[PDB]
Amino acid sequence: STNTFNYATYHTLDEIYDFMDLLVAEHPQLVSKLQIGRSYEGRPIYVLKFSTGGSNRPAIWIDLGIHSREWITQATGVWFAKKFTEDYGQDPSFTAILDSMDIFLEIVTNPDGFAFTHSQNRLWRKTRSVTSSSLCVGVDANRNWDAGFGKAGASSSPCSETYHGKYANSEVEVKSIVDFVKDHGNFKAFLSIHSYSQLLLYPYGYTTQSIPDKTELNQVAKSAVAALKSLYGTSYKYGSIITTIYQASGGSIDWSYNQGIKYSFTFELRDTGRYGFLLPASQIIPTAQETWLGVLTIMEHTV
Ligand SMILES: *C[C@@H](S)[C@@H](Cc1ccccc1)C(=O)O
Ligand SMILES: [Zn+2]
Repeated sequence: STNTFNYATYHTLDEIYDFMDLLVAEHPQLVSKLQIGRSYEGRPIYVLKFSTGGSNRPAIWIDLGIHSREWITQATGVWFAKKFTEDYGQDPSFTAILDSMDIFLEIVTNPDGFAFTHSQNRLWRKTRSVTSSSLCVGVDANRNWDAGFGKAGASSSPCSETYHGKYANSEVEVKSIVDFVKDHGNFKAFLSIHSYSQLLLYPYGYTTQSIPDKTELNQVAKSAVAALKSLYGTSYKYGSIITTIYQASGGSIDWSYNQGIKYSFTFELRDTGRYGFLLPASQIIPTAQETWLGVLTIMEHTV
């Protein structure tokens, strides 16, 4: 069950998918499992919907694991899912959020890559799509969105870690999210979770032009990182993608913001590089706990 599940260790794809089924079986009035598409290699793409009712309620989108090697993210996603079910009806703030809004949580955004990180290559980043006339495999799913697509901050070389693919939304893992969000039409926040570097980022990555909502999103980010830091003292930087990490084109929050989702943010979780992608399992729970405070802060600003 989700009550015997080990949240302090890293899991396989099957173990995470099983966890989703267990949570839905335990909490049928709160959680459902949606299939929004299939991966390149034919694995189901699953989103957990947390809802207390309504129809087409204003919604929060949260994705994790778009880059498969960032294992702290899928682990944090599993912890978030359980936390939502524990805190609804107990924590006043979270109860108010789910009474007014739905949350859509995609724990494993790139399942083919995730499987590959367990079976073959722990540091795999990209999708696993077959590239025509190339010896190389996969597209950087966070360079594949229709926001400055193909511009500086991505690569047209198929063997590159930041290969953007042949056209925006070429990757089914990306197109599935685009279709879901656009069909829904009532998303108010769009949060993408990566590691590492301890950053909270808002648009843009493709241009140095400041967003028209800069003052507000900057203050929201500042508040979220202060809430995060309050727990264990973990220090985050915050700012636009281009000023705070690097220029990057075709990134998901640049797309979501341009579509009209104002509260569009990307987290870069622990650490800053000491252990990097190989962050130990002993840091899963404290990372998830502090990150939750940051995410909840953003949700509070959205509601
Ligand atoms: C965490 C890195 S892997 C991430 C930084 C980024 C880029 C574009 C938009 C948001 C965040 C990346 O390079 O995709
Ligand atoms: Zn990443």
